[PDB]
Amino acid sequence: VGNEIGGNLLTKVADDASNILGPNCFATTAEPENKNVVQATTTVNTTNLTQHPSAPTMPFSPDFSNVDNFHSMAYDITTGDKNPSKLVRLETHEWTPSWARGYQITHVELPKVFWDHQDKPAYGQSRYFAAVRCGFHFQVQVNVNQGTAGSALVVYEPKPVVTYDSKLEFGAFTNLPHVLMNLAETTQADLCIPYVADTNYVKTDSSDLGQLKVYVWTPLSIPTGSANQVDVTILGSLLQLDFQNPRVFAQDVNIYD
Amino acid sequence: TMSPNELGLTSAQDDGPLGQEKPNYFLNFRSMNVDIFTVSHTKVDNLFGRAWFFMEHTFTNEGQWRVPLEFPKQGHGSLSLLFAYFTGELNIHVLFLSERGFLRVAHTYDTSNDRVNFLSSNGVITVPAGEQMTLSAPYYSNKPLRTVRDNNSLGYLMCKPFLTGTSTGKIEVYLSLRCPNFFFPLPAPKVT
Amino acid sequence: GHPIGLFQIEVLNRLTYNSSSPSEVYCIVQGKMGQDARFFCPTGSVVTFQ
Amino acid sequence: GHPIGLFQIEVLNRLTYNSSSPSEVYCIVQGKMGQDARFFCPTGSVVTFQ
Repeated sequence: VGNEIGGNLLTKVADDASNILGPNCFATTAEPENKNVVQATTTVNTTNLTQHPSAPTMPFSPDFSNVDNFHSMAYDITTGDKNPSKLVRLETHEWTPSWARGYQITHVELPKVFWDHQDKPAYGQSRYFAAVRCGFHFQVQVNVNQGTAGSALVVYEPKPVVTYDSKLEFGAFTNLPHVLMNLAETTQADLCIPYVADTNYVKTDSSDLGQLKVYVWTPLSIPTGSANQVDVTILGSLLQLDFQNPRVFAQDVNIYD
Repeated sequence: TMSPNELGLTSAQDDGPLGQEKPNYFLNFRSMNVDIFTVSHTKVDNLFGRAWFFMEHTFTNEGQWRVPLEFPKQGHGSLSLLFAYFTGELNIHVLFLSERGFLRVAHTYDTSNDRVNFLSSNGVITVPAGEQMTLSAPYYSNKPLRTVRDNNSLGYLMCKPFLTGTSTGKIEVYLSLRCPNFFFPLPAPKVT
Repeated sequence: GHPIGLFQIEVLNRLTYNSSSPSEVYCIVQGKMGQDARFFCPTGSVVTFQ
Repeated sequence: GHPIGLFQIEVLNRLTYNSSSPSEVYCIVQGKMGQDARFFCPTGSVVTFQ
């Protein structure tokens, strides 16, 4: 017993000798506000360990919902979050009428193209992560007046194909997710491509996810008066995105062996 | 029973969150609440519900008068300086000291000077010469909250008088507010 | 008006220390109203704030 | 194979001390596998123990 026991004895002894007026003394013992404890706080991939914590403070009758009930910004609350998955212009090129069948019109490095310039919605985050796992939704657009005709082959080529491209027989590329799109009939092609690789994750700022290309199925048959400047545009959206490995700002990191 | 914490022994670094109505005692002492009046004079609605002088303007002609309206660092209204943000109805008391005429009065929070050129759209209540009116301007503020300190914390007041002859005079102004919403109290002000 | 009273803080036991501790420390005195505090009549001003 | 990553221990707040305490201390870094650790294929040896 002791030194904890004192509030009671003093409080009691004071109590025992008390008369009509009452006790002439009160004693209370307890633990100090500053006790021997340890506090731990964890934020995204971080852990703060403090062995000398203090009572946390905050304003009067505070509201941490942080949501503007007036919606001075009429946007979905998760706008900023989904922003990087937004549809963007990945490429544009002008098909030249002279081009032969099987000629490559244009191509886009996948998936590093979504971070093609610092003006890409996904460029921001892509910088702070070395690993990526995502799905794509392409929309190759090619517009041509009715008078003209022709056809282009929009096809997705995984790294395997891109690597050994010359070893593959054109005309068989229809085995890959493609869209033989006959001009004067269709002005846009849609391609939904899931994560395809021989590795669970692909290094950010790499072409390992393969690349989307556009070939000349049948050259452009442009009549005399008809226009001769056909542009091919490639748009891309991320069906699903996933940045995992943390890393310094835009520093080449090897996720592979 | 009573803990040593409530007997004076505490730690200043363990006061957060802000606003701890902790009771303090001793053997012969207890918090005793005694009220001398049927109501409180400390409540924001009551205290501020009472006007206080603002400023005066002397007019020798109809030219319009626009003045930024701000919280006082002078009267009992100074108690507002203990806060950072305000929002709510604003009571403006105007006295028209003139022999023969009328006084157009209007209030807007809009900073643009031009919007006040055509005074009628804004309001323009009419106080005949020798009369005083008390108009309650609503919170038509383009900003959800009014920093309480700003030289224009309160919206601008417009006074244009439709005089008739060579008559001239002066317009004294007093301000008060109806039900005030103050937030995030800041540190006490200094003295001049 | 009239003062609240005389405030005095006398030394009871000399502040002790050692080779690696200060021989004198700093003190701060704060003041606030009790839970039974009240104010009543609003009057004119005796000073001007800024 | 490939490194596990970059390990860095930077100073956040200078190690404080007093008349009877050290101005610098010793540190030890240990390493172990997590509760989800696993190993898979046994391969040849790259070194010889003793």
